[PDB]
Amino acid sequence: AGHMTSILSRNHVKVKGSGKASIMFAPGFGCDQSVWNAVAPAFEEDHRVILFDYVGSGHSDLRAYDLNRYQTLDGYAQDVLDVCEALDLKETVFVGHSVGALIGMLASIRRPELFSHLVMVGPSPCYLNDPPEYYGGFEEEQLLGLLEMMEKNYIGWATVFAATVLNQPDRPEIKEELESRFCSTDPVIARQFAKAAFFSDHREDLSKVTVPSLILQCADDIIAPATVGKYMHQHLPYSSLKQMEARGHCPHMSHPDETIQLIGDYLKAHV
Repeated sequence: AGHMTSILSRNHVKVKGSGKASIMFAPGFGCDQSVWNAVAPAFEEDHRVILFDYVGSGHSDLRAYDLNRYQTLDGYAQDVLDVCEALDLKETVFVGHSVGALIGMLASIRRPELFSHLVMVGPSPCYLNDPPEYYGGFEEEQLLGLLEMMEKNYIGWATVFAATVLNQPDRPEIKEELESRFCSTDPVIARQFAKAAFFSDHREDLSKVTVPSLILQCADDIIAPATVGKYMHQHLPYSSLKQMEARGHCPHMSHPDETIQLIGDYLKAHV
């Protein structure tokens, strides 16, 4: 019933700025569009900026949620496609953080003509260790452990996982923020999201990406170690790799200035 508006509502879609091209920003796990507050507004000057939420975010009607659709990342890739269709876009730059980068990647394989560039901030095609070929950074039991803790002691998991992704003990404020964001997210949906994200394996899909991609690798990132970014650079047909000085897995919130710089340099070079 009035689908364009229903999509715009379900995904809290907003457009800002103005320009010939547009940049869609996609949050990482447990985050809403506001995590982009320190980065995204720097691009409104020259581009229409698109922000949106995945279903399941605290202030979410949740009456838009569907058990089956979001069981796998495809359901998430479908939301991105839905937003692009509602906004009636012909093409757009896509900036995604963490699992958001992969969600964007999946949608690009389904509809490549819809994406000009894929800017990935801290991506991983698989979090599982697979020596000798691949080192995702986690043993199945480690991920299975966090999943279990998510069910038994959610609040506890929120603070433990927040500490882990940031990997910056001398930066408590960003730490408490991520923690709050995790506590504010529907736990049932969050667990479905975590499972779908941390157990997926997209290594075989890298070769299918035909859209140009920029991989921003973080330093001392526990979630997405340097080896995963290097591996992605190697297997993605059209890509470039950039080692950030930024530490942890969330540079867009802990080091917004460098994040803005690298993304700006890239778009400036491919315009």
